Amino acid sequence: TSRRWFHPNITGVEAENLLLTRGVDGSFLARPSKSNPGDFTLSVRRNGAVTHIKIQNTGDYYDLYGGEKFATLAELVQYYMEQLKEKNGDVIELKYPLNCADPTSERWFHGHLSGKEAEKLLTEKGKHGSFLVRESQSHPGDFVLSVRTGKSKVTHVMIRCQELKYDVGGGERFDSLTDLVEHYKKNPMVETLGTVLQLKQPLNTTRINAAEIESRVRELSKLAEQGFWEEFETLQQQECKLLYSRKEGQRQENKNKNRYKNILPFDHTRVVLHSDYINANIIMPEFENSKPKKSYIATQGCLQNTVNDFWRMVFQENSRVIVMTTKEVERGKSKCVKYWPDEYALKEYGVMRVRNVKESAAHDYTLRELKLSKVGQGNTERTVWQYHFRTWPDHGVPSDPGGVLDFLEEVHHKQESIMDAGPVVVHCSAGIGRTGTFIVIDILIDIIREKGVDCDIDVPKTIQMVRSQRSGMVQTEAQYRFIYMAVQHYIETL
Ligand SMILES: N[C@@H]1c2ccccc2OC12CCN(c1cnc3c(N4CCCc5ncccc54)n[nH]c3n1)CC2
Repeated sequence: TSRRWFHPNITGVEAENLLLTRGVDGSFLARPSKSNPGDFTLSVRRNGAVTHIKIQNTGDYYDLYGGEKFATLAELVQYYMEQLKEKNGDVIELKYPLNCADPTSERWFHGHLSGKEAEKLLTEKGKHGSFLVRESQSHPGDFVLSVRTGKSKVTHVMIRCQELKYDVGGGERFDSLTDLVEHYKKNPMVETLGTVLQLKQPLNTTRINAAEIESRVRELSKLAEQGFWEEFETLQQQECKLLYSRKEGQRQENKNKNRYKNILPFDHTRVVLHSDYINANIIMPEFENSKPKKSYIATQGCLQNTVNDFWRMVFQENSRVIVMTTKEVERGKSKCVKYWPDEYALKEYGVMRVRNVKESAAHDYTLRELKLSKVGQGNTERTVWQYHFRTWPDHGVPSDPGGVLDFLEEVHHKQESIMDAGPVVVHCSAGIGRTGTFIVIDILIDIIREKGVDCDIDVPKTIQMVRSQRSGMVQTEAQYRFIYMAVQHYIETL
């Protein structure tokens, strides 16, 4: 499982040179789009030439130009390595990934961190095994590896840069900082007196106290003359660890139940309907109390032939709340089929019977009180509250988290008020972009709800934990910053 084919600091011209001199026909790489920030590019080599295929993402998915829509770049790349065609019909071959040697996106690489700033972090945040790599000041071009062991101590090892190859003063000589680190993780260094410098896990510098969210947002926003980009791209590199199987979704008899062909649900977290398939996953927050914990069901916008399966899941999971964060139509394109009856009306969706009891209209969202019951069974009725957010921009995210927070605050209070309420159903278009931003924002403030302003939160660690339960939760970096902005705003209104 690799993601080294993504080059975060390369230009289009630098990519053509890399592919023509250090690659062969079939070699490929991915990079951020420089002419159109927020987008990405897939540089592939063919018949001695290089092709640049664009990849756009406004918050819903990764749209490959002339290709398909994917939940993650790794999932996109894996899909084609096991037909991608130009818009002229020619077949593209993604054969040999061109590995990147830039360590910017590594969890343990901290750039120009100082030795004093490093020793401080390693002493107050680190445990046995915590390690990090920083740039050297007294020896420009070199790097410094600091490991903590323990009664406890911090050990500093120098990394020399000689002729574009790295070494720790002796032994083997590696082509990249990453190769050197992995080698000494599998084969840790040992001092003559017995001390083993075990590189267990990288020092955590993203966990913050909820109180200092504003000062942490200020830091991640500074100009080079941005930290958000470093924190985010370092998280995107970790997505190659989340390639769980999606067999049931790929089955022939389930293809037409997916809104997007390749955006499929994980097998180990998909909702099994007790004719068992639906593009949805259970999101159970896991972290390292007397109140029942809240779970979620991230799913896609209903298709005309999946509305019956949607209400079967809602009834089966005992869900009492539904969060819709998209219009039925956006930019003249269908994003979710109407799965609820007109106000005061009564419809039958297969064996399920739904009545739209009442609709309450605000500017940002509409609320519908639906009464769900199993046809032919009297003692099965229950109320289901559908919160339909309608003011989310077509592209990007809202400029202010105000409306979204008041929206989710009401959603939280309706759930808390219903005894034995099942998971909260949250859907969108593909159910990964906006649906991921809402669930992540809800999980993060629920932690603050129960522990207070003085508690520890880890935005990246939380997103990663949620991404292992549905492909590509939280799509873009704009939704990333918006998550920090939301947690920061919610804290300022207390
Ligand atoms: N390499 C970046 C960089 C470049 C230049 C200078 C400094 C600098 O620091 C870096 C490294 C440190 N830091 C982090 C650390 N961890 C993550 C992270 N994960 C992903 C899933 C596993 C995980 N588990 C627990 C916590 C976080 C995470 N996602 N984003 C992150 N960012 C900021 C960015």
